[PDB]
Amino acid sequence: HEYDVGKLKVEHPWLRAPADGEKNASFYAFIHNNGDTPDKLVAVKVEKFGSAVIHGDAKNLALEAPVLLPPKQKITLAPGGAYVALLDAKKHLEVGWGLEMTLVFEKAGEVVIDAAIDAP
Ligand SMILES: [Cu+2]
Repeated sequence: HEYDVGKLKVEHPWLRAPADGEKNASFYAFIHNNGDTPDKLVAVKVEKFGSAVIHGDAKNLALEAPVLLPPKQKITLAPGGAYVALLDAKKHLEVGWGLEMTLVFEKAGEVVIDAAIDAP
């Protein structure tokens, strides 16, 4: 599944459900900038988590930094690379359901998505 906003496409947003005992999750997606002007993923809003921290600099995965989206390029958020940390889960996440999230882009603005929840 995929979502479009402006000239951006967010393809198969997904995450691995927290392991039993853990309250944190890692959010992943394949983001395309199909436009001629740059953009940035600057925030993520999720009701089921206390906060969301964008780790968009693949060279330094401990830094809180937006995901830069240069024109005409595909940026992948994936395990072992850039990702969004979802911190302080409020209820248990059901594998097979979606996690409803709002992505906030600097120029293209907000888009409401459903992330596919995988087993731990
Ligand atoms: Cu999908």
